[PDB]
Amino acid sequence: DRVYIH
Amino acid sequence: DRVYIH
Amino acid sequence: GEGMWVPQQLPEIAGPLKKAGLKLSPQQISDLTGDPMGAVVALGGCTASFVSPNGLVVTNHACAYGAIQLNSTAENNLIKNGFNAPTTADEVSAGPNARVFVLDEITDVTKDAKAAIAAAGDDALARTKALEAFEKKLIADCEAEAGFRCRLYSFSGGNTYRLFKNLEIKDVRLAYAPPGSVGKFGGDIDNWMWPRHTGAFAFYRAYVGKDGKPAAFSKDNVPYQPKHWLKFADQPLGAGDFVMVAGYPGSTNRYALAAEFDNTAQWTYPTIARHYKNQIAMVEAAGKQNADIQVKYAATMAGWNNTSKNYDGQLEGFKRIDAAGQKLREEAAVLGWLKGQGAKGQPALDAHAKLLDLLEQSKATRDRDLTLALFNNTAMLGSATQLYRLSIEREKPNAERESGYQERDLPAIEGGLKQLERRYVAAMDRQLQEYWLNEYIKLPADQRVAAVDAWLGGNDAAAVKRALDRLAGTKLGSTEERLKWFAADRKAFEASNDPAIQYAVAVMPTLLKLEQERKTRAGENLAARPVYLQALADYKKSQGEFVYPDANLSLRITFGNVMGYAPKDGMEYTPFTTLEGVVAKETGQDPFDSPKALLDAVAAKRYGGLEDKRIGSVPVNYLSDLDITGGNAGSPVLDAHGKLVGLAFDGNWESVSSNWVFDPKMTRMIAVDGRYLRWIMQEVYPAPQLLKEMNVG
Amino acid sequence: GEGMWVPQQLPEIAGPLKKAGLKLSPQQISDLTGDPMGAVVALGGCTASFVSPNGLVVTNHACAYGAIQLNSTAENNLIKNGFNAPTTADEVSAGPNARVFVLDEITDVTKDAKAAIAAAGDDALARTKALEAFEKKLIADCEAEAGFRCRLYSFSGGNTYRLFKNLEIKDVRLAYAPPGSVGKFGGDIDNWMWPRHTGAFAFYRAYVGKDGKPAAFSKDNVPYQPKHWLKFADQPLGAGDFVMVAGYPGSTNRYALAAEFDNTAQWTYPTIARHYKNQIAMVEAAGKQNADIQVKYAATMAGWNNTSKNYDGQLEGFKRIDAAGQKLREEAAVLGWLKGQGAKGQPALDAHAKLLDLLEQSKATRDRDLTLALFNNTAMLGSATQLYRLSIEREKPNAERESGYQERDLPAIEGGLKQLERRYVAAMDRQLQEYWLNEYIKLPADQRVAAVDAWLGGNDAAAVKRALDRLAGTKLGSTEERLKWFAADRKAFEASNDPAIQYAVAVMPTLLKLEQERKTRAGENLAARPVYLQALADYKKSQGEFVYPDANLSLRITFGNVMGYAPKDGMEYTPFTTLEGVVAKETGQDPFDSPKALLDAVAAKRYGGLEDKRIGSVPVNYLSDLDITGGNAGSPVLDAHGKLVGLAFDGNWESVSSNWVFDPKMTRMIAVDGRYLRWIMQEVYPAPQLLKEMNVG
Ligand SMILES: [Zn+2]
Ligand SMILES: [Zn+2]
Ligand SMILES: [Zn+2]
Ligand SMILES: [Zn+2]
Repeated sequence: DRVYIH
Repeated sequence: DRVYIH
Repeated sequence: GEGMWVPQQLPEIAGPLKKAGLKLSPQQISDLTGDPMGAVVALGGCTASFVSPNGLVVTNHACAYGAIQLNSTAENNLIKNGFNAPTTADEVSAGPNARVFVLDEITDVTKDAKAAIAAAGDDALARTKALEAFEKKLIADCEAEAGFRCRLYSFSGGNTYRLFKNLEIKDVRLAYAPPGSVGKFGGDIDNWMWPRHTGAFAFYRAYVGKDGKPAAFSKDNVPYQPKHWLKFADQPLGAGDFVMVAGYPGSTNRYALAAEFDNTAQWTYPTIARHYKNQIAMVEAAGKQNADIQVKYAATMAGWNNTSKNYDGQLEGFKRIDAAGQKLREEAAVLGWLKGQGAKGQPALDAHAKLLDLLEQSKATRDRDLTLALFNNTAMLGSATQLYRLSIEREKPNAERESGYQERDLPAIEGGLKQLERRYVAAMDRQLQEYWLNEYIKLPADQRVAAVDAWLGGNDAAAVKRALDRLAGTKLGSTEERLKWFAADRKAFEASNDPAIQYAVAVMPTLLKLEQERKTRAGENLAARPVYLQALADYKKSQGEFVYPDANLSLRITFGNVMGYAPKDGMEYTPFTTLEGVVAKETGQDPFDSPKALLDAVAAKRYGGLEDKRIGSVPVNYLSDLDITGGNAGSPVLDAHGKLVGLAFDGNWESVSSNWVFDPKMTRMIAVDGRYLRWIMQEVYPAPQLLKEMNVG
Repeated sequence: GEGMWVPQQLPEIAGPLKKAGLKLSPQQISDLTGDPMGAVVALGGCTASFVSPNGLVVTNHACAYGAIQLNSTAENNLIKNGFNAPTTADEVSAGPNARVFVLDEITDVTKDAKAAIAAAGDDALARTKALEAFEKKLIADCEAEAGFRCRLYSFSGGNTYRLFKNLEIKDVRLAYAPPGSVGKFGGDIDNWMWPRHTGAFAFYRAYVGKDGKPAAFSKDNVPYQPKHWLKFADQPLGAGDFVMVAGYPGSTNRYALAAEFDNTAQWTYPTIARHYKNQIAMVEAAGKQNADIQVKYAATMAGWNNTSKNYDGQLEGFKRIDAAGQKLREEAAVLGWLKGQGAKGQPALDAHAKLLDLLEQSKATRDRDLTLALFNNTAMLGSATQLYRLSIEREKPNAERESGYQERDLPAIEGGLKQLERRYVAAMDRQLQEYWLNEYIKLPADQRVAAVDAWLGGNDAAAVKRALDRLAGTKLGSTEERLKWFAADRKAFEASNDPAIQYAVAVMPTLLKLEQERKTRAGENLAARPVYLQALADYKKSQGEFVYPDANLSLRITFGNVMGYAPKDGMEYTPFTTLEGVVAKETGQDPFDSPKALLDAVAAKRYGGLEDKRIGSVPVNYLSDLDITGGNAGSPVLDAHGKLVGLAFDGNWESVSSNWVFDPKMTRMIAVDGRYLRWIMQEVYPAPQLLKEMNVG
């Protein structure tokens, strides 16, 4: 899922 | 492989 | 699309053929000894075709595997290395039992066969005997011209009978096989699967005597000069293009009672697959320590693997489409329909009830029958039972001898005893006897055979060990002992101290009784099957469905177009594979270990003038919606002008269950493109002499 | 195709946009506060968009997951059941830290940023502090207008700086979430994969005060009235059709040293993936026995899962395209080109060497730095350390307080402490502390930290247990105690007997020194990074490649067309999935357990006026060649006329490695079709009131 990682 | 069985 | 059409059905499929793209006239295709249909030959279990005026014949690698294996040893393994005869005098014998059957004539004899059946009255055994006598007599008349073998075929449950007459070529020689890493690329992992990247081809040459007549092998024999042979396509085959196949599909079960389906799905397929897997595992372990066992057992192992995987595929396919549910539901619908015609639908309901009772009778002894059959199929027991039975039959006049034991059968029996040399190792066979005895003693009391219980003297590991030790004494392990007994008489068998032979004499009466039981049961089927199957066909027609008979090893035509299939939402399989796909699967380990010349040719894009522009490479295998089954391996795929575009060799995973319930969306043939044959024979394992001979060098 | 183009690059892409099929003018798109671009909002880490004049905002389910989880309990589990507010007054708060940022203005500040940096002189630490001081003053000036938040972005290694100003909406409420079995159909099994069948959407509503100015949650707030909102397409999206996305991609590293890539591939990704999987397994096991742990840790588990699968995907992709090899060869080519410009190339060569030495410096302590940071990020230690740091920072004048700890950050800090209430169970957090202590003890001597060694007082399981037992006496487990500490002064921290606080006080001087070291390295980076990166861009340009900055959380545009991809020879993925594909994956068990209304509607072919005749069904997800990354989840997908046809939500497996090396052939966006949103909200989890408000009911 293309949510922001950190 | 479409050889005859038996 | 659907259908394994007999050639007498060409008027019905003439419109559909033209619509699909055929550009030849149907009259041209109707000429079964003409161009190109006359180029198509039967191998007995596979199909092939002539591709030169000097008797060159192309088929699949898996169809020639047996011949290749016979000519292989651990130190010179043609399976692994390939084979190439620079000249015809370099060609090696494919084995004494290898054949090429060239169609000569077909005849309807339906009316005569049903009379002869009717004349035996309300006696089931007597009915089988009468059909047998009629067949033997008919074949004897037809085979009076020397060089021909005839066969009687029953279509649609006995509604039609036809006699085929074939020129029987009996000196077949291997001319070319590609290395096994090409001919069987992907091995058992890719078998029954797409995407496929397999060079599934090989060539034989047919020979006759100097006088033109067939003859067994002889350096005096010359190449046969077929009247017709195929030509390779000059137009490139693409997605959507018309293709057709003519060949010898063996068996389908699309007309079948639901209970016949259920027995096959819940018992036959899983039981056989299990047993084949156990034997594979044994022979696999032994062959890892013993190259002689590995090469000698290779063809047997290819069969076990192919059949077991096919069966796993059929079972998974049944779950996927709810086959049990479909068979149940269409049975209700047919029986509903028959009752709804009251008076006129009563014969079929009676038949259905009879056929159903016959099934249950087979079912009672299924375990006994299969276990005994496969036990007696191990090499020394098979030989001894076969040879003893022959001595028994030779005492009778030839017309009364059981089929398979008549004079016309002697060449094949003798040939098999010689071929067994290249396929038998005592230490391996002992393990197979062990396996089967262990399975026999697992059987319950009611599934036992008295004669075998006695010969064995107990039901424990000690009796088995003793049985094996006794059988190890046989001298049938050499080709010369086997051929000695091929000639001997019954009395000599009855006097013998060879323990394989003593086994056979001990059990033979039981086997003869089982055989009568089976012929009696078949005589009853013969009353009832034709009636009910005629009704399934009437029902099908009334529902506007395609009507053609189940496969029975006779010549059929199937047709359609090059196309992929969608196994899952969100994806599609494309119609072609390409060279680059072969190399992407490379691991350097069997079965994904292509020859270096292949890996190099692909890297350097050496496409040899065979590239198809629309896919940007040389195509390897392709999919189409033709309807083939076991026996069609090796059939030529022809384009709209009758030119060779490939060889049929497999089915995709989801297709195999169509043997029982045809699924159009997931039923495809896998063929090897004629351009990949050519490409291999230019750039990988060269055979410029064969290319020249086929006008493509 | 490739590129995360900044808005100022519109003239350069106007031609390409028109060619790919855009029918609006490029001027219409270049108005970032007009129609339709002014409808697109940032959520912090995701994108979203207004879709009604009454403040309705659509984004992905995974973007709203935190909000849904904050409103769920073991007994009333909205993640499982969905949420639907029949009227705007039934909407629940998304939590105090939820935000909608509405773009107001962008200003280039490159020249001033760079002047401030140069005025610092030769000292690296002072250089970082100059930039921080510059940013803080710029932001304070910008945020003087109440209701706005501003952000300074650095592009292309520090070659350009832009200031964004956004209206900051602070009262965000959950309006609709479909059930989890739709919103996250396929869970972690389908995550990062195609074929995909996921209804990845949810709705918020933005609220402001009665004066129209942003305010925190309050029952007197009313819906925001956006200047622009999107409309649903009235034309069916099909294969080949033009699409574009606007959103806020967070991070890419396509401009990177080979050695940076190497460290990430060989250490950073595998290390983090391993730690995340270890923690997933503990929490999974604990949640199977305790439904409160299960719901309270669901959002945390969702990120650990997503991130660790993404990292696995990258490592596999690197191996697929030989990324190490590409990075090495490219770098050698750039260093070659620089050497060949003599004098003129020297400064980029020197900068390269300085960047490489800085990477080695950070490498020397990586195990320590990571382990300490993740240890300190468990709930009670993270709270203690954050709050104790805030107490230190509050003794300074605001303009000198560390960013994250100024007055403008207080709302977020406070909110975080309240949200934690719904994300913390002591018995679970204790297992997480234990995991991190165990990892800490495996560090070698030279990567240990005196203060933690001392506090631990031992190096074995018994010491670990005694620290855990000590920490368990903390009172930070309640929201009221955390808020008490939020307001308290430094001396009160330093006096406490709360053992979590005591840990924070003991380790704080060490965290502050590690921080100074990081700011120092960062100041040397400020000097070297712009010079090398400008050289990489100049070289890319001379090779004719696309030049655009790596992602950095600011607004970008990407555009292309609906298309599938080919993952291997013999197969293709099609551009769409369908309703029937959703049902085909049903198992009745999580994550493949669709609502029974979905299964019923599909079986009954209730398509709701939304079928695309060309695929025979209602489309579910689709593939396209747009260039997106983390942060773009939730972004609206627009057609040729600027109408909504979907939301961006994922990438296919092979795409994730494009974060480092772009591969055009297998980089695709996965989006959820606008028609599937509408379908679910008609036939499965109805929200007629929302469909009406968006003029599609
Ligand atoms: Zn033509
Ligand atoms: Zn002898
Ligand atoms: Zn207190
Ligand atoms: Zn238009």
